[PDB]
Amino acid sequence: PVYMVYVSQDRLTPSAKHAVAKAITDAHRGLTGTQHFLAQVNFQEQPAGNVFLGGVQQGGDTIFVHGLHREGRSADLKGQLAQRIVDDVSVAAEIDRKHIWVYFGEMPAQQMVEYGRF
Amino acid sequence: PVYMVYVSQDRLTPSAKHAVAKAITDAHRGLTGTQHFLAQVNFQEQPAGNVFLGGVQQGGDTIFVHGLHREGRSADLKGQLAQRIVDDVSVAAEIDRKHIWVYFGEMPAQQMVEYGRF
Amino acid sequence: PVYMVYVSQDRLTPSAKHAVAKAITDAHRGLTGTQHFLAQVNFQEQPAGNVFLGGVQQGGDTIFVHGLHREGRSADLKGQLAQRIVDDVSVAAEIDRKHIWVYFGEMPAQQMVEYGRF
Repeated sequence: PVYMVYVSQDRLTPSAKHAVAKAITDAHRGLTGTQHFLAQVNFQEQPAGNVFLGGVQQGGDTIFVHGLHREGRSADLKGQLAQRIVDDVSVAAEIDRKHIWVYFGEMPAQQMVEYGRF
Repeated sequence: PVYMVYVSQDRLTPSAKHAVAKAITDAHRGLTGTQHFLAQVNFQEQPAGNVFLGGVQQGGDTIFVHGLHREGRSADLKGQLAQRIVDDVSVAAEIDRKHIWVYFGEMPAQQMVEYGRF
Repeated sequence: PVYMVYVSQDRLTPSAKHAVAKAITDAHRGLTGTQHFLAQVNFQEQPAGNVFLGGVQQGGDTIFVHGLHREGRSADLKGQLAQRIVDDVSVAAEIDRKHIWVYFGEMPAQQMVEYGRF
């Protein structure tokens, strides 16, 4: 899978980025059984002030995780995975989980290429 | 919902970013009935020259809005919402709406976490 | 369609960005029959060190192509298109295709606006 993680510049130090990537990657392996190296976490940083909630400009605390997954998992499993990402990123980023948004999009495996192969 | 708004650096001043966020957020509330604070607008800025149309490098005017929505709305309603975003962002960004692209992706509610809850 | 291309800053020169955009755009026209000017390629650059694979921080070689398409094409056609993007971006970016990931998401045409029209 690919987890696009949208954060404000300077909110996550390199150590914190590694910790957040580990939290997400461990949650995905542990709950779905997929191998480690298949989980990409891709941080997309923007300057603070680019996030609006209800039209109101925010500081730099929002973390939006957009997970791009293969179709075929149960709703219960996807909910457990989203909840684990919230809990574990809250620990890893030392952040109130009110700041964490997680959306999963799914795709047929036949239109997903990882490491240059299907 | 989350609206990822892809723009070129310097095309939108902070005032214009606030106006565009307000246009999108107001359109989403008004047409779907969802509450204000649930609408995130997340601006993703890149240097001018990173956008190609038909292989041709563009200036800094393209605005691509990628809305990430819960499934369950009618095609007519989604079309009205997309059209309103085009019209209202055209006003808010003082931009020819030939420059505005809007795509909506949808997801089951059970795999969407906002503010740390489902 | 819109192809969001996630790369590390400095991996692609402007010439290489043009070559990669041409590879993707030509593959989409040639295989699907859509017109040239309808294909947007939008490069999203981030500093090297923002990509993790299996929790391990990478250099600047990963290229993730997220294609946003209209629904309605066959699985075989989508697979041929993904494979062509891998091959042709490998040539255009002078890069081992082990570094190239390609995911396609699809949407009803009625919720896709390009150039300010449906």
